[PDB]
Amino acid sequence: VQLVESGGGLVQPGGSLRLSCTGSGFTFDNYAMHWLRQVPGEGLEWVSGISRSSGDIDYADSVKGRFTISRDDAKKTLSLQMNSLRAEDTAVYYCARGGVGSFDTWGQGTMVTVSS
Amino acid sequence: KEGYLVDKNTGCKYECLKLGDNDYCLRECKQQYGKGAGGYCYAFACWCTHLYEQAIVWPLPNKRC
Amino acid sequence: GGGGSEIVLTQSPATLSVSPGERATLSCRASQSVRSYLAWYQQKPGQAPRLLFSDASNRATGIPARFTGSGSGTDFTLTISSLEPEDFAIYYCQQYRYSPRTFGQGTKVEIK
Repeated sequence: VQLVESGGGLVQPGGSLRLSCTGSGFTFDNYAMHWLRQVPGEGLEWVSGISRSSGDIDYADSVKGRFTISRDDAKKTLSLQMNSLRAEDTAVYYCARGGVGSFDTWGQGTMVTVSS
Repeated sequence: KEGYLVDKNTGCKYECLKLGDNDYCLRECKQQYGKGAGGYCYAFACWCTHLYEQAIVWPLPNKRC
Repeated sequence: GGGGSEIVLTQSPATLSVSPGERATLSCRASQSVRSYLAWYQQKPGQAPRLLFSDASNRATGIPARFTGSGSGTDFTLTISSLEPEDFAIYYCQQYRYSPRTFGQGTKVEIK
C-alpha cells in the first residue's frame, strides 16, 4: 500500500497550482481520500477530502472556495486544484487514505511555496 | 434501532466528510435499509437511523476492513 | 473563519526525556469530551507521519504491543512500555468527534 503525490513547486500570491496523488496496492474505489498539509517545523492541518463515488466532499474553512478536490477511480488518482494562493498555503502537502476518522496511510509529500 | 452502515462485501463502514446532517449518508442509508430509514455522519462514518430491529449493521463476522 | 470553535488538544509534556528500556508516558487532553475518537501519530524527522492508533486504544497495523493507548472523554494517555531507540520521535494526537478535526501540538520524545 503506497501513495505518491506530485505537482508542487513555486508560485506567486494569487497564483494557481494543481496537485495530484496516485494510489497503488489497494482498491482505490473503496476508500475516502484526503489532502493534509504541514508548515515546516509546525503541526498538522486537515485540508480536504472526498468519499466513495465522490458523493460527499468537504474543505477546511481557511480554504473553502479557493481549493477544489476531485477523484478519478479508473486512473486511481486524487486531485487538488489550488487557486488564489496565499502565504499561509506554504507547506508540505500530503495525500492520505481515510481510516474512518483518522488517516492510516500517507504519501511522501510535495512542497508548495508561495512568496511573498 | 440505529447502527453504522456496513459494506456487506468488505465489512467496512462508509466514511463520510460533512459531519452532522449529511445527504450522502441519508441517501446511502435509505438505499441499504429502505426509504423509511434516516442517517447522518457520525465520527466520520454513516450512522443509520429508524431501522427495523432485524436490520444488519456493523459489524459483520469475519469480514474485517 | 466560520465562527465555530475547534476542539483544543493539549499534549504534555512538550518534551519528554527518556532513556531506552524505560517507560514513556504521554498525555493528550481535550477541551471537551471527544469520547473515543482520538488517534495518535508518529513522525520522525524529514519523514511523513504514520498512524499509531486509530482510536483511543486501537493500534494501527504493524505497531508493536509495547505501545498502549487509553482514555475516553478528555484525558488520553500513550504509554511506551520499554522504549526502543527507534521510538524517539514526535507524537501527535488528533480528535475526530467534531468538525473540523484537530491536532495537538505534539510531544517530542528525546533521549536523556
